[PDB]
Amino acid sequence: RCKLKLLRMERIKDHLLLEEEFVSNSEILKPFEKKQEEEKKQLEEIRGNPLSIGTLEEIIDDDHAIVTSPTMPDYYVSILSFVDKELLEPGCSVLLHHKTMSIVGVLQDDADPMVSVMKMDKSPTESYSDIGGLESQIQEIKESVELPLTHPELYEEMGIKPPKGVILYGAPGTGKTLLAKAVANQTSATFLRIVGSELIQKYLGDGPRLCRQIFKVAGENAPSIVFIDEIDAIGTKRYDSNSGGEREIQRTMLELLNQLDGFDDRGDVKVIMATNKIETLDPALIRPGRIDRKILFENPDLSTKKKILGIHTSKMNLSEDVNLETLVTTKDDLSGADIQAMCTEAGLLALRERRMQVTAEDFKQAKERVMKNKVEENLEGLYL
Amino acid sequence: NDKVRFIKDELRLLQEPGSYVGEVIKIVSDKKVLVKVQPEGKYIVDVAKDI
Amino acid sequence: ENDLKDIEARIKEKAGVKESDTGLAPSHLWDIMGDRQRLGEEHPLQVARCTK
Ligand SMILES: Nc1ncnc2c1ncn2[C@@H]1O[C@H](COP(=O)(O)OP(=O)(O)OP(=O)(O)O)[C@@H](O)[C@H]1O
Ligand SMILES: [Mg+2]
Repeated sequence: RCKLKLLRMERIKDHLLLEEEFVSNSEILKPFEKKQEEEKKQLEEIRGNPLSIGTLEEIIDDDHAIVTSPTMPDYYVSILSFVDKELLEPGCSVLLHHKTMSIVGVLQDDADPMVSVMKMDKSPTESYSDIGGLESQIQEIKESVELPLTHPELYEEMGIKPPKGVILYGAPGTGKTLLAKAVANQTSATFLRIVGSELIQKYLGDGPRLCRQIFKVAGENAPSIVFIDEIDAIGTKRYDSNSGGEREIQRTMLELLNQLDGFDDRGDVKVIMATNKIETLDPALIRPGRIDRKILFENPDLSTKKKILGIHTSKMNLSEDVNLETLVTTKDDLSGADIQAMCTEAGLLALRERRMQVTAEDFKQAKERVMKNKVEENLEGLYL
Repeated sequence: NDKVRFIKDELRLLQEPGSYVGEVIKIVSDKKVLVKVQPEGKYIVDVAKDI
Repeated sequence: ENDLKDIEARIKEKAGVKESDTGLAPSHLWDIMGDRQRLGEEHPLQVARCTK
């Protein structure tokens, strides 16, 4: 707390920006200047009234093109050609003229709802060291993901190509998921995130087109980091066996090889893969130079858990009663998602009370519920 | 008189060129609207003075 | 804090956005004989295919 003054200060910078912006738009945006008036005039004189969306199939280098409209009929259209002869390419949306169809203009951009799944609006409210602990196997993910974006200068002293690629692997719950989302808050470059259960589809032929796409968008914006979460999901998830099966899975893998490195020479696509089925992947996937430093994660050790548990209980109410050290004693090489589920379930004990204090009793009780999960899908009791 | 001059006026009113239903996909800040006509495709077209 | 969230939305909304409809600065006159490609058709064409 005690940050009220700085938030008011930020707010105050916001008041001033909203104000001057608004008045500037209002009436002193003066379009009584001829370089505004005369440019729009004779621009609208060739520009429509109905603007007849078309789809450009291909161009001809005689100032013509063949469009196919979604309404139906094709047309062999001219081009007014103050629009830069060579700036438009197959797949463009073009403005045709309501009279003789000429390319009045060209729309710069258009998008799909299938790339909406890919792209993101988010801005995580967690930044790194809410991944506090495991703090030397995270120098392998911020020296080959973060750093060459931040400094290419270091890799120029040595020269040769800079890093490319990582595969994260280890036990589930050991932070793989949050590692990827934590470098993306630092770097502030286009963060794509795609689940591997959407790369597996119940329809064929569109599988490869999806996988081919991710990196083509990704190269198109000059920096991007593509998180493929769960590439362990490509051999264990499958729908029907007559449009899924071996075939679907083989093709998509094949596509990814060309995309990941292949012959495309696409833009920067730093890749992050989470997996714990690394032996269901190709040898041309886990091939070096697409994985450069690969990171192994195992369960923390006793003193590492102390780092983990203190991160989690800072958000909570505390007392002098609370003792973190004896919660550590009980657990023995377990995940940090287990530790994280004790602190989440400790406030569920406080919720149950409707008492806003968190005490050593609440942490020990949820410890027992957490250990109830581990050994009661077990039915041996003692190792038979 | 109110009655007979309402009929005579409705004869004009009923005569149309066709007036459609569209739906706005998105605007563009040239003061134009991309409208997908529900049966038909998309056309960027200007707007009236009442909107 | 809620005032911070509101004012960012308001600044963006009032400022407005822009989406280019391509032109070229090395062009400012095109309609001296652009209207011959326009308005007085010379002509754009329905594309077909020979079958016989
Ligand atoms: N080493 C750690 N340091 C700090 N926090 C941790 C650590 N390990 C786990 N956590 C906490 O536990 C969380 C739950 O982790 P997450 O769901 O990201 O784990 P995971 O390993 O990605 O799980 P899965 O095995 O299902 O893929 C994180 O969101 C994180 O805050
Ligand atoms: Mg995960």
